[PDB]
Amino acid sequence: VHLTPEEKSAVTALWGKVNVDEVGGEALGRLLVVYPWTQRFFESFGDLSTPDAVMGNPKVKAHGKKVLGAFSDGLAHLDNLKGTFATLSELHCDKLHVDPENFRLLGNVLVCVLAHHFGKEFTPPVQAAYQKVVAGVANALAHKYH
Amino acid sequence: VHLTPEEKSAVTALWGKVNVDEVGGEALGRLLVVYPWTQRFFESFGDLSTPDAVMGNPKVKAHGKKVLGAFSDGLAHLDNLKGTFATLSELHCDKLHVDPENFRLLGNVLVCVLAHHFGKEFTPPVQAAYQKVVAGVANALAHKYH
Amino acid sequence: VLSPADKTNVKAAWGKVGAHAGEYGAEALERMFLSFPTTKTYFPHFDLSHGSAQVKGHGKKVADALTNAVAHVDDMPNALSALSDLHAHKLRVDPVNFKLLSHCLLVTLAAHLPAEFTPAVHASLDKFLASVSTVLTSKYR
Amino acid sequence: VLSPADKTNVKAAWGKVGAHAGEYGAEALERMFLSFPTTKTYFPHFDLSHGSAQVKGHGKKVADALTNAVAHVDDMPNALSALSDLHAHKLRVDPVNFKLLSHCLLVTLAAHLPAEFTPAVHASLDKFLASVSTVLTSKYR
Ligand code: HEM
Ligand code: HEM
Repeated sequence: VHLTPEEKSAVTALWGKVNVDEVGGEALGRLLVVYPWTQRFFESFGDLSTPDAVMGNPKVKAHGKKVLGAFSDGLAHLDNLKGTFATLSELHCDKLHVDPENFRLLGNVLVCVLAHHFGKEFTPPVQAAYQKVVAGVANALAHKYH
Repeated sequence: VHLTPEEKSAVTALWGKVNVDEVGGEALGRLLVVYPWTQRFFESFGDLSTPDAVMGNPKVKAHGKKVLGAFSDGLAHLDNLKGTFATLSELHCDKLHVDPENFRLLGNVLVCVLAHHFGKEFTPPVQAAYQKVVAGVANALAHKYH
Repeated sequence: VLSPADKTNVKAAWGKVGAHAGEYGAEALERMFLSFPTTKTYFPHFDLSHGSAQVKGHGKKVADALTNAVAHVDDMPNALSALSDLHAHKLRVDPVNFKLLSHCLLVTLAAHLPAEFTPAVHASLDKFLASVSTVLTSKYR
Repeated sequence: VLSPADKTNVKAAWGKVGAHAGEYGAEALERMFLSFPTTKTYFPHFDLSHGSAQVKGHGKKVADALTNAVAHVDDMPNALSALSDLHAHKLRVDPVNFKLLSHCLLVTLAAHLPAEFTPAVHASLDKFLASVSTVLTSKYR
């Protein structure tokens, strides 16, 4: 994945500082608030009717963690994302029927959550690398759709 | 790009019946006609205000064929679109400053023109293959942007 | 922005589709599922095998809605308000999918109306399909 | 459609942006050029080096246009008229490019407004921006 080692290095160093528990929750959370058509996929999650119902929804908070776990596990394999995510793409396609276009929203929402937590430390170049990472994760999650 | 041999095959057969002079002009011309902003880059071509002017402009028809010739070259290196279009990419990016989003449009008008030419002979299945090529091409002309 | 000449072309083009609109909506549905398999995510409850009763039947509903649009082009947003509430609040389809359906429609039209599919017609239909799309994607948020 | 809460969310967010808006706009441009070089094609004349004064200044004009639109949230299409011709007629800027800049305004604002960048405001700011981009892209043909 066209990620210079310098890019690759920034990504990693930032990610070590990440509270995966919390970030996953926020990201999945904002995704459901900002692009509320993405709530249809999670009706088993209980109340989603207000910003707070969501951000605070435990099932949301739990699922967010699962998601970020899958994410970290891609940062440990930048060089074979398609494979790392092959089972997970397939699932989202065949069982969940999610439009791959939503993986990009999540990705950009992820990036805004990183920017929110880290501040000036989330510099344009670090963002830039992060955009390469989320796009690859996303491409890799759409890869097995058929 | 990952193209089934039946697809690699569906594509070529049809390609071989393509009238390069006729289809090159119609694509290039419909692009300018249907997505007018594109004209900006070709304004050294002459009169391009009205359809008839665009479709009858010999500088269009000629470039049209040049464009299709490069397409023809990619149909023969399908497994290596990047290396072929590497110089064409630099050019389009360093000299001409064309936003790669315009490549999709050309790719698609191109599919539109073929469908227009071959009629029923341009079946849904044939189309899917060309859709894949045309995308490969676009991605390939966009790879060396920086 | 549908210009009177667009309108004029959209009327002139469709009216040739005429009693084939239904057959053509289906082909376009077929082409889309085959070229852009991710649009299939919206039709899991359908059989999407080559020529299936659902696709055929759903093809007629799309084509028919388009006809409603041509006839009511001068006032599309009010004419579609229903459809629009269906594709945005309850179904909620990503705008991007419309671009793909519209493109395949043109391939279909392009493929069956050889004399009618001129550069200007091409052009107008594209602004037309784009306009329908926008109307259908307006009330999401 | 921007709503009252939206409207209010945006006035309070941009209000905090206050004087640092030109700065935030140039940071936005930097994030864009760096994270999405295709956009660079529209500025073959700028000097785009980190810290460039051609950027910093352009940055400000964007910020201002945004403040203006903020200030006419209820009549955005007519307030931004001038800029919609520019972008859609003299410049002709593909609309994806706006999604991209939009995204970088949010990241930029998120990085400078911890207390303010709540889920509901994030949703409001995104709507606003989609709104502006929609005006600025409205006259494309
Ligand atoms: C992927 C499809 C396209 C291909 C394969 C392609 C290929 C080419 C080729 C082969 C050349 C000529 C190189 C030479 O003469 O040595 C060229 C030149 C050029 N291309 Fe593209 N092109 C594509 C799409 C576009 C797009 C859509 C535009 C802008 C709308 C564009 C803008 C230009 C311009 C302005 C020139 C210079 C022509 C001249 O004035 O001499 N290309 N392109
Ligand atoms: C040209 C734009 C489109 C038009 C005019 C259109 C029209 C329609 C119509 C007339 C219906 C049937 C609703 C009724 O009972 O009246 C429908 C349903 C539906 N549309 Fe669209 N449609 C368009 C694009 C799309 C696209 C792009 C998608 C997603 C790729 C989509 C997905 C669906 C789905 C999943 C249904 C439900 C059908 C069923 O469950 O039986 N539509 N649309």
